[PDB]
Amino acid sequence: MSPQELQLHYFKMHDYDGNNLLDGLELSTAITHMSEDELINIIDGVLRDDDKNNDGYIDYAEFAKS
Amino acid sequence: PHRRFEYKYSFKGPHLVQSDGTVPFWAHAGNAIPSSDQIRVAPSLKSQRGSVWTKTKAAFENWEVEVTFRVTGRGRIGADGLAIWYAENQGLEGPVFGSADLWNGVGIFFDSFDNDGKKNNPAIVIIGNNGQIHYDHQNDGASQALASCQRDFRNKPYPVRAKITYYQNTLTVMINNGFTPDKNDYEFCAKVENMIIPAQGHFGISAATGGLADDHDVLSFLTFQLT
Ligand SMILES: [Ca+2]
Ligand SMILES: [Ca+2]
Ligand SMILES: [Ca+2]
Ligand SMILES: [Ca+2]
Ligand SMILES: [Cl-]
Repeated sequence: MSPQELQLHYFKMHDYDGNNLLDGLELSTAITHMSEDELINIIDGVLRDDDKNNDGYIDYAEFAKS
Repeated sequence: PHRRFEYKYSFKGPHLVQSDGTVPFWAHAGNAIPSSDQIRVAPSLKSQRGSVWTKTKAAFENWEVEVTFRVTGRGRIGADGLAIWYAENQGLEGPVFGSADLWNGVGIFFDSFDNDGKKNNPAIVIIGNNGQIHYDHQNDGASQALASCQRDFRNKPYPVRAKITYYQNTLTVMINNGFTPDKNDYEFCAKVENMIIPAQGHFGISAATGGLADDHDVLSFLTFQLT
């Protein structure tokens, strides 16, 4: 069971609606396993750095890239 | 048009409430009960009112909301209904489907019950307002409606979904009537052309009951920004 297989299993563990993408709300549940302003910074942060096409989602490719 | 999902103006399961009983980014009030797979905005008890509004205003020229919900009761007739809002101020409490009156923006009202006795309910009714109109509870918004359709959103096998789009000054409501599990099976309900609403506003959802009462459950409110 490789590192990447675990990145992937992790990714789809948080894809609760099964659309193969991670939206801000999905990420927020990972980021809390704190104030809302702390939470917003982190998420906004992730999306700025990692969401290339700027659609509010990060796909497995974009996820891995981090 | 390119759509961006806006988490900060959105909520959904399966981890909807956090442990202090709050919905991230949204304020709830009245009788609303947030569980984790949904918010029961108004449960099937007499004379309930509850609501859920975004904490901050959204400043999107064009947008879409995908709201998924159930309205459920023991009878073939229920009350009062459920409202989806975009409005200049939060309307946490009041007599209009549980939210405030004389609002400035638009409310999309899912009106379960036929107060005007025209046998034309349940119905979906678009109502604009400039901060000076009282919603006419007793006429089901009839003379104030910009547009409307009849659609029985109650007691359906699968959740109902409203897609509400404001693009290029026209407001379209599409409804998936919940007869099937296909979540993209939308049908046209209503449209208002050349409609002008505030450039910034809160998104909201509210519901209420009277002497009759359904549970009004909202599973998710997903907000998208358009271009
Ligand atoms: Ca997802
Ligand atoms: Ca993306
Ligand atoms: Ca009514
Ligand atoms: Ca009516
Ligand atoms: Cl969630």
